[PDB]
Amino acid sequence: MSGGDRFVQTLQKLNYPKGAQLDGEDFDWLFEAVDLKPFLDWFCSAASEQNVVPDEKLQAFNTLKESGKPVLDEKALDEVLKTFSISKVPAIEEVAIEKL
Amino acid sequence: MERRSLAQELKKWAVEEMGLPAQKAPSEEMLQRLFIGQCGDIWKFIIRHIHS
Repeated sequence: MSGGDRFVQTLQKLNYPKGAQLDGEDFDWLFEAVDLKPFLDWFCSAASEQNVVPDEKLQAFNTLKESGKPVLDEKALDEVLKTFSISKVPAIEEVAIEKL
Repeated sequence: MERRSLAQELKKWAVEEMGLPAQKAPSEEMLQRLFIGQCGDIWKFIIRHIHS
C-alpha cells in the first residue's frame, strides 16, 4: 500500500467532504520526503473517527462558551453524567398543564 | 506569509491538541511543504475539525 493511499483512507475516515475524489497516487510524493514521513505516519495512525467534531457541534459549543455558561471540566461532567441513566427517561415532560 | 502561519497552527494542533511530543515535531520549515497545492485545504480541515 503506497503511503499516499493510506493518507487518503485516513482522510475518508475523518469525513473530509472531498475525500471520495482524491486518488492516493497523487500524494505518494509527500512520503518520499524522509524528514516528513514520520509525522505523516503518525498522523495516519493517531487520527480516527472519534476525533472528529462536526461543524455543528463546534458551533454549538462556541455558542455555549459565548452564552457565559461555565464549561464543565471532564471531572465535573463525569460526576454529573453518572447521575444520567442512559434510559430514555423521557424528558420529564414537565408535567405539561396538560399532564396535570 | 500565509503558509508560514498555517504551519505554526498545525504545529500547535499537533503538539497541544493531539499530544505529539515536541521532539518529534518537524521544523516549521519542513511543515510548510504540506501546504503546497490541494494539501493546504486538507490540513486546514484537519486543524479545525479534528480534536483530541
